[PDB]
Order: sequence, then structure tokens, then C-alpha cells
Amino acid sequence: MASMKKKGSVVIVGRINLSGDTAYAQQTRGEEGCQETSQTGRDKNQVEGEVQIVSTATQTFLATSINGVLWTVYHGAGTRTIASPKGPVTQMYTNVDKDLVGWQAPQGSRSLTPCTCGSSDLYLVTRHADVIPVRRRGDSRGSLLSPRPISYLKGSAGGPLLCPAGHAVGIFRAAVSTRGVAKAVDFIPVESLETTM
Ligand SMILES: [Zn+2]
Repeated sequence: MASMKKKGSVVIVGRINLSGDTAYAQQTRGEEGCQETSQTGRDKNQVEGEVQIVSTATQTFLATSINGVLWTVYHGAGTRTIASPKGPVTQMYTNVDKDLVGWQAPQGSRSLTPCTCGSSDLYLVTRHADVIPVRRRGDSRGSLLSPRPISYLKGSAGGPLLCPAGHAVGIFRAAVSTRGVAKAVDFIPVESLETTM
């Protein structure tokens, strides 16, 4: 028991910048700093924007701020704390059944607003900063209008589905693939987030 360790914190290691006419990924922490920060839970880096790239020891994925909470998928983060300026921060919300977790959003981050457009014309934002058009087909599913290999969506879970105006419609959870090609996406709708809150 003396040698028993705690799980590391989730660490913010970059962001998906959607502020211009061009989407792009930025790294803010390399692997050494990520490892250190995961162990201490102390992250003194300034966080900015809506969509963060987060990492554990085994996965790199996305987390999206909506209504002042930084949301991601349970299959990425599990029950982990997130590193912060004040030390490790415990989850505010944990729901394995929805594949959804959330922490209070980092100081200096920006939150997306939930979509009030009633829009079914969506855009998926990926960990590689691709913006992929998606037509919504139900509460929690949409079809890719432009096929991608499923490998191209690796680490996009936790990122947003946006409406044409840039409002949050949902959090990407998982893709449906045929012969390696993603044809549809499953997501956690923003209403489900609101209910959890
Ligand atoms: Zn909207």
C-alpha cells in the first residue's frame, strides 16, 4: 500500500482554435510538462478558448466548454481530476451512461452557447482541426456529408458539433464506420448536458 499510486489528472495540452476563418490545432504543453502536470495536478498555463486538447497517459482527446463547464467523454477521462492552477479539480458531473463528464471550466476559458437555432446543419470539429459538415438525423446522431476515414476522427471525442452560427449542439462521442469509413456520428446533445446540470 505504501507504493500504491493515484491516477494522474487530465492535462490540457493544447487547443482547437476556431476564432478565425481557419481552424487549427495549437500545442501548449509538450510531453514532459504533460507528465509532470498530470502527477502534481498543478497547471499554471493560461487556458484560452472553447475547445481544449486534453491528455491522459494513454489518450489524447478534446474537451469543450459549454455553460461554464468543461465537458468531455467518460471513455477518455474516466473519473479523473483535471490539472488546474490550484491543483487537481474533481469532476462536477460524471455519467458513464451518457459517456459524459464535466469539470468547472478553467478560469480564462470561453464557453460556447447552446444552440437556439433549431439547426440540423451541423459541423463536427476534430482534434486535427478539420471542420466536417454533418446533417443531424435524430436526438443524438448525424450523418457525415463528406466521408472521412474513422482513423481521422481519433481523439475527437469530447469535441463539439456546432451549428452554422457557431453555437454548441452537442459533444461528439463516437463514429459509425463501414469498411473503415465514418458515415455517421453519435453525440451527446446539449439538452442532455443541461439536464445533467
Ligand atoms: Zn445555433
